[PDB]
Amino acid sequence: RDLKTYLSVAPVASTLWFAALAGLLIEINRLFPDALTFPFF
Amino acid sequence: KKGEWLPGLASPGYLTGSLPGDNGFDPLGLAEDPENLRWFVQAELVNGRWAMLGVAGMLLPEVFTSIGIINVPKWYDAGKEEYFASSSTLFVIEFILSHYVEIRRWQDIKNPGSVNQDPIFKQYSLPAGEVGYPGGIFNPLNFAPTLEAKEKEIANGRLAMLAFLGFIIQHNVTGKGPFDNLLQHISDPWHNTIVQTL
Amino acid sequence: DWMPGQPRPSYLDGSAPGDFGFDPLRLGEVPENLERFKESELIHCRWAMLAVPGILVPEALGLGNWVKAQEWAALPGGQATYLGNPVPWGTLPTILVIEFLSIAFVEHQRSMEKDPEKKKYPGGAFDPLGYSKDPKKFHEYKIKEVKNGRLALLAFVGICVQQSAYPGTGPLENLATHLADPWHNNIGINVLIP
Amino acid sequence: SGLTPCKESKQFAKREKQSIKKLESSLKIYAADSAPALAINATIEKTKRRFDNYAKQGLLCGADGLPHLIVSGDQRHWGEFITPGILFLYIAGWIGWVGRSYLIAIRDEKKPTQKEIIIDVPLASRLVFRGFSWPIAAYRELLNGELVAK
Amino acid sequence: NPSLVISLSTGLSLFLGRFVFFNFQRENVAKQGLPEQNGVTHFEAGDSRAKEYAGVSKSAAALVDVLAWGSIGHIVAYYILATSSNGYDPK
Ligand SMILES: CC1=C[C@H](O)CC(C)(C)C1/C=C/C(C)=C/C=C/C(C)=C/C=C/C=C(C)/C=C/C=C(C)/C=C/C1=C(C)C[C@H](O)CC1(C)C
Repeated sequence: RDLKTYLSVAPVASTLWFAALAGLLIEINRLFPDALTFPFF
Repeated sequence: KKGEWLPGLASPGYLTGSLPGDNGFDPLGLAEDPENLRWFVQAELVNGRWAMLGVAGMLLPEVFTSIGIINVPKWYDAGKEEYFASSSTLFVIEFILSHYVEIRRWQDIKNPGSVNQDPIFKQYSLPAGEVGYPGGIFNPLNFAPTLEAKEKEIANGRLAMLAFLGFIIQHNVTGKGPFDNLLQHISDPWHNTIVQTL
Repeated sequence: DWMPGQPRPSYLDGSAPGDFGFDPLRLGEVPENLERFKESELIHCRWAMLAVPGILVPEALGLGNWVKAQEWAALPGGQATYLGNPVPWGTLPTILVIEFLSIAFVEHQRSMEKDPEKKKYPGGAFDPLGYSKDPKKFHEYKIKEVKNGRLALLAFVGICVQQSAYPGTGPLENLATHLADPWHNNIGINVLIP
Repeated sequence: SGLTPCKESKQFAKREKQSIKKLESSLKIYAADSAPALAINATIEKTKRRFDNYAKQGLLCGADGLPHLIVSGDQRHWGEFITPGILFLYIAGWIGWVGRSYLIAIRDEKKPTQKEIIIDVPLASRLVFRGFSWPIAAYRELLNGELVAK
Repeated sequence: NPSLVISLSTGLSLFLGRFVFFNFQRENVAKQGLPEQNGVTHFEAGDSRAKEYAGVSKSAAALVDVLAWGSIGHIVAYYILATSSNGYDPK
């Protein structure tokens, strides 16, 4: 609705952004937990 | 008409198309500024040129070795031992010369007038006019350095770099050789791919 | 331009002697300072011209090392020697006093000069042969001096650096060490690892 | 490096041992085939994996029995500090560079504040991947890096 | 070593002062001038230089000069006297 799109991209843009970031971080950890170092070099 | 790296899209404006190998490919606007563009053009040249020899140097001996015409170690192995003089000596030598010949083309890049002083005596010079496209002894055969001819050099360089990028990454994970990697793929492609390896 | 294609700084018109327009830091922007510099370069050079031979010749004989000579001073009594003979004036306190007193006087004498420290080219008793009689000829010599002086300063350095790392100093010696197997013996080995 | 590698540290082994016994103790009440049991056995397996990796990656340990990090620059421990860090500075630089690309795109416009509280997502998505090559900020620095007015 | 060392050092120092470094030291004093707070310092201050005590019949030197050089002389000398008996030993 243009306008609805407009409600979005407000500080709802922050939460959608951080929720995506949180998810990504969580999955990484679930995949690679307890990492104290970068061991691939 | 120019070439579009992406058909639907339009080329950026700073890309006049007066440049060899121009397909309107600057999605990140690295070359929006003209100065940056000149520098980058020169950079692409050299990164492209070294890659040509390197890919060639790396690949061909591997192929010849398999043929059995000669025996040499795989590129990722030329390094350990077996040379008259150590590794250190070669380096310092490589460095002194590379340092001179470059700290050398650099001058021609800032200001294009470093063609004289050849040799120490000034009798011999380089006559011409394009940066990164020196003449004289550099071009013993005098092939026309035709624009479009330059187009070919770049394409090869660009191609070489994907190859080079390919060789190195391929090396890890694979632990073998590019020609070897190829044979494995060739022997049975559907069962040999990045998928089976990773 | 003596950096091949680099514009020369404003002050250096290449008229000075030894002027190759090199001053990436522009420590010479100030005329008063530069003049001081021209004087110093020569001083530093003059010594250096003297020092390399000083260091190099004895080693060809019994010097062993410029370093080695300094060795006695550390222990009491010295006495040190010039050519197998102790003294005269063997101990450190005597030499130190003689040096400090003899030197200070000569240099301070310098610090009583105008006309650009006699243009750092005093030419009094110093130019007996009077090479400086001819201006055209005099100029050529200055260039020789500076180029030679520079060559000397640079060499001294290498001696120190070479002397470093290779505390088994052998400025003349190292060269041998290089000569033997120049390929596996070079600074390169020194720039890296065991 | 007055420490001893974790692989050969008794205290480091005592901690892995004590931790597993604590989780196993809880294992008793739930019996076997059970949800909590599988959850606890999964923590135990996650525990063993953890300690195993630390030893495996040559991390020293302290008398405490816990790994300690070397940030001196020593080559054996770049994984401990330097490698991850460069990774950071890349990302931090990325975020900052993209953020500064947006303000400059926004600055010469209408009501500039309007796009600071209501994001121009088409514009942002256009500029996000420019951070990939943000260390070619260096080449902007050779010219238009920072303002001359101040 | 005897007390004679004191004399040579002090003697040499004095010598140095009177004939070598003497012209230069004064040149510097002239340039440095005396201290001034907003200008001069005698203006209040009760206290100002002693011109007479400063003045001497010798062609160049003054009593105060004697004091300083002699002091350096004595100090340098005592410096050598002490380093002797320490018998300090290093590698
Ligand atoms: C364009 C752009 C822009 C937009 O806007 C954005 C974007 C997209 C980002 C972009 C990007 C692009 C890219 C990707 C590029 C890349 C390149 C490369 C890769 C190169 C390489 C390159 C590469 C190279 C040089 C290489 C070289 C190599 C060599 C010589 C080698 C040699 C050798 C040999 C012989 C042998 C031995 O045994 C080894 C060695 C010794 C080693």
